Amino acid sequence: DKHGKFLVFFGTFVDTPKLGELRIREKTSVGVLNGIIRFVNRNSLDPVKDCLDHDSSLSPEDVTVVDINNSFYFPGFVDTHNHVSQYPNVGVFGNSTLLDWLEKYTFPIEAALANENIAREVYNKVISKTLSHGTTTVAYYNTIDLKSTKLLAQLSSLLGQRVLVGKVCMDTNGPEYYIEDTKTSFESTVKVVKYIRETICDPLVNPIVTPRFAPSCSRELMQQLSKLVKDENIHVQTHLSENKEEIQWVQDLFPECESYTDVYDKYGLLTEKTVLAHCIHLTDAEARVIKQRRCGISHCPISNSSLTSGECRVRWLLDQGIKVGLGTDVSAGHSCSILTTGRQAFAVSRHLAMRETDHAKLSVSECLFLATMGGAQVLRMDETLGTFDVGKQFDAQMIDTNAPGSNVDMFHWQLNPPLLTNEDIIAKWFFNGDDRNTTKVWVAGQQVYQI
Amino acid sequence: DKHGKFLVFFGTFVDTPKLGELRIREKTSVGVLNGIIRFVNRNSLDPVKDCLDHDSSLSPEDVTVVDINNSFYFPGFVDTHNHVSQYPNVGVFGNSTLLDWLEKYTFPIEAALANENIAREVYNKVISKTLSHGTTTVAYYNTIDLKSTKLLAQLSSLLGQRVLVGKVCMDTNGPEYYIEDTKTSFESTVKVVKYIRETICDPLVNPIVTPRFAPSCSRELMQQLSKLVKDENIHVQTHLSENKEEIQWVQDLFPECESYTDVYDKYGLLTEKTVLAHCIHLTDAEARVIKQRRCGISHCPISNSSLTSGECRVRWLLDQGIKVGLGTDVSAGHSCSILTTGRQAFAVSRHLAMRETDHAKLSVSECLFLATMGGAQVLRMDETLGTFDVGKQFDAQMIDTNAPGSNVDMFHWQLNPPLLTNEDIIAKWFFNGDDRNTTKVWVAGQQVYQI
Ligand SMILES: O=c1[nH]c(=O)c2nc[nH]c2[nH]1
Ligand SMILES: O=c1[nH]c(=O)c2nc[nH]c2[nH]1
Ligand SMILES: [Zn+2]
Ligand SMILES: [Zn+2]
Repeated sequence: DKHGKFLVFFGTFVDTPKLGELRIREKTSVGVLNGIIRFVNRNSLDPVKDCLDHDSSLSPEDVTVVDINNSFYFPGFVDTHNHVSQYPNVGVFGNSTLLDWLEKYTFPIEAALANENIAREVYNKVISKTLSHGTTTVAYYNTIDLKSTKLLAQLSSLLGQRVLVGKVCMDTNGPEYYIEDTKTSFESTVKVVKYIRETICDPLVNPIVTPRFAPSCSRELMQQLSKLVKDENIHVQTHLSENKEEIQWVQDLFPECESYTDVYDKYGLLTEKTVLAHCIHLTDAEARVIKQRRCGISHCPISNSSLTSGECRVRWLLDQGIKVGLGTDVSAGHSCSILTTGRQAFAVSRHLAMRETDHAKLSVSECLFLATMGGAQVLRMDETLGTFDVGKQFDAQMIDTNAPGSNVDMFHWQLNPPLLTNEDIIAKWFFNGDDRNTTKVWVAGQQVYQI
Repeated sequence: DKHGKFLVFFGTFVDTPKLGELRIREKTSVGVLNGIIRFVNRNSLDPVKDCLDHDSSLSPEDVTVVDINNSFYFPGFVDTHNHVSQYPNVGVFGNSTLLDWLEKYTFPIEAALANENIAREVYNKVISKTLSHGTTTVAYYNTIDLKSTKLLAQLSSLLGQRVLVGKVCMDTNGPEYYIEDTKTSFESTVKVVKYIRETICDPLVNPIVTPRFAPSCSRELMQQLSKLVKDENIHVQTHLSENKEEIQWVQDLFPECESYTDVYDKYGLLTEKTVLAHCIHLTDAEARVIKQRRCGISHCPISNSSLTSGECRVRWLLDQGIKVGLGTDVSAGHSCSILTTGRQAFAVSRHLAMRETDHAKLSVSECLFLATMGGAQVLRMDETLGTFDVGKQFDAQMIDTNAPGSNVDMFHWQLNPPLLTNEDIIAKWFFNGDDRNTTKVWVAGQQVYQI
C-alpha cells in the first residue's frame, strides 16, 4: 500500500500524448502520490530532491525512489471491450462467423457462468491475466447474471484493476435458457449500478450499461436504459455494425429506423460515454451520427478478422474526429493482450491500405496511442489516464525488453553497422513483445502485478 | 547423442497428414531409431514391448522410454523462407514497403554481416531462437558473402537444425557496397554448394541456390545458376510477385518476357525444387507455369501485411495443386515463429474471404498443415518430414499447454458447462501459444533444444 507515501519513479518513460507521436523521456523522474502524478522532470539528477523541491512539507524519509538500459515505463493499456465471461472460449470458434458463434459458443458459456464457482475462477483468471499483459483499465461485458456481475465488480475492486463492469441486457432473440424479460433486465441493471456505486464504492470500479446489441434489446428496454443512463450519467457499451448478417437482422428488426446506428440513436443510447464496439460497416451517415453524439469506438481487430466480420476503417473514423480505442473482444478475439490487439490493428490497417491508400495505414506510434490514450478517450478518462502527465493516474507498466524469455532481442552493436533508435526499440517490443516483457503493473499508483 | 539407442516416445501425437485433417493419437507409442520413426502404435500399453516386438534383436536395456495431460508431440515447424541475416531488423521497417525497405534496412544489415563476429552472433541467435519456437527445418537466405554463408552452414550443422543455406546472388541493381559481379556470384555459389555438400557433409544441412529476385540477377547469372541447378540437382529459392512496384520493375527490366514468373522460367530457375516466396500478385498464367514446373510457394503473411505487399491467395494456389508452406520471412516479417506465421496466415485468409467467399478461409488444421507438411512439400522433403509416420524423420516438438508462463489456459471443468474437444485444445495453442509452450525440440531423433 503506497497511500500516503511519496513515490518517485526514475528512468525512461514512453507514452503517446498525441496521435502519431511517441514521446520518449530518458533519465526522467515522475513523482506519484496517492495514485496521482505530481511532476515529470526530464534530466533529473536527484529524484528525491525533485520531490522535496515539489513539496516543502516532505523530508527525504517520506520519499520512496523506484529505479527503472533495456527498460522503460509505458502507460497501462486500455481494453475498451472484453467479454470476461467468454474467456474459456478463446481460440474456440472454428469456421463460424458472428451469429453462429453466438449460438454455438457464447450463450452456452455465458449461461454456464451463472455458477459462481466457475465465474469466480474465470474472473480471477482474466483480471490477473489482463494485468499481466499490462491492461490497467478494461471495460468488461459480463453476462445477464446479476450475482456474477457483482462478483466481477468485487474481485476487480479486490485485485486493483481499473474497470467498467457491465451486466449484459438481453430481453429479445436469445435462447430461453439465456434471456431476461424487460423488467428484470432493466431492474437488475439499476441494481448493479447501485451496488457498484454505493456498495463497492471504489474509484477504480465503475458501472456501465450494457445492451448487448440491438437484436437482443427491445425498444422498451433500450428507452428505459437510456433514461437510466441520462439520469445517472452512466457509461454505455454495445456492439455496432460488426457483421453483415447482423446488420441485415437489425434492419429487419427495426425497419422504422434508418440504420443500426439510428436504432441506438432513436432509443437514446448514443452518448458522450457510449463505447461502440467494432463499427466496421458504418455508412457515412452512421459515422456522422456517432461523431455528433460523441461516442467512442472500440476497435477489435482480432475478432473482426477471426470471425470474418470485416475491416474497421480506423483511419476513416479518426479522420472524422471520432475517438478510437482498442478492444481485445474476448473471446471472439483470442488474446487478452492489447499489445497483441495493437499489432493486429497495425496489420488490419495495411490490409485496408492495400486497396485504399497508404493513408489508411496506422503507424506503430498510432497503434500504441490507440492502445492507451485512445482507449482513455473512448472511456472519457483521458484527462486522468493514458499518459505520464501531471494530474493523471499512475496507470503504468514496466517493460523490460530483456526480461527472462524475451523475444525482444538486441545485439550490443546495435545500441559502422546500423544502430537502433529508441523508436526502433519500442517497435521491436510492439511487434515481438508479450506479457513476459511486462514485469510490473501499477494502477492508481499501486503495484497490482509482479512477474 | 541418441544414435544407436532405440527410443520410444509415449503420449499424445498430433500431426496433419492431409490438408484439413488434424490427426490426434492419444496413448500412442512412436519408436525412433537413429532419427527415423520405426513404428506408430495407437493404444500402446507397453512401449518397451512395442520395441521388442518390432525388432527381436533388441532387449529391454536397448530401449529408452520417453514419457510425454496437457501435452502432446507435434511435428517440427518448417520455415520455408527466412533471411537469418536480417534478424537484427525484426520490427524495424516503419512505413516502408518492399523496395524502400530493401534500400533503407536490408542491404545495410546484410552488408554489415560481412563482419564474422556479428554474423556468428546473429546466426547463433536465430538458429537457437527458431529452434525454441519449434522450427526444425528452415530455408535460410543469408547474404552475398561466401565466408559468412559457410559459417551459417557450419553452425547449423553444429546446433542440429535441419537447414537449406543459401548464399544470396546479386549482380545487378544493388548498391556498390553490396553487390557482386556475375562471375563472383556464380563461382561463390558453386563453392558454397561444394563446401556444404563435400566439407560440411551433414544430412541435415543442404545448399540452396539463391538468386535474390529477378531485378538483382542478370540473364547471364540466372542461366549459369540454372545450369548448376540442373547438373547438381540443387534446391532453388527466390522471391516472386511480392509487391506491385517490384512487379513493374521486373516488367521494365525483362520486357522480352511475359511476366515475372516467365523471367524465372525462361532463364531456367523454375524446378520441382524451386521455393518461390510470396507469390501474391500472380496472374492465372503465372500460377499455371508454377504448377507445370512443380515449384513450391513460401507464404509469408506477416511480411506481406507489414510491408503492405498484398494478400497471398493461398486457397487459390492450393486449389491449383501448387504446394504451399509457411515462411517467417525475417526480417520483413518480425517473428521467428511459424506458429505466429500460421496464425497470420489464418487471419490473412479471412481478409481475403471478406471479399471473396468463405472458400478462401484456412482452418486451424490447414494452417498447421501449412506449418509442417506444407513446408516439407515445398522443400520436397515430405516423404521424410512433416508427420509422425514410419520412415520419416523424428523432427518434433513437445507442446505443454501448461508450461510455465503459458497463455494457453484451460479450466478443469472444461476437460453441464461446455467442454473442450482435443481439437479445441490444439486451437487454443494455435492462437495463444508461443515458444513458452515448446519445451523440447528434436531434429533427426536428437534433442536439440530444451526450455
Ligand atoms: O464481438 C462480439 N462479441 C459478442 O459477445 C457479441 N454479442 C453480440 N454481438 C457481439 N460481438
Ligand atoms: O520479403 C523479402 N525479403 C527480402 O530480403 C527481399 N529481397 C528481394 N525481395 C525480397 N523480399
Ligand atoms: Zn464483443
Ligand atoms: Zn524474403
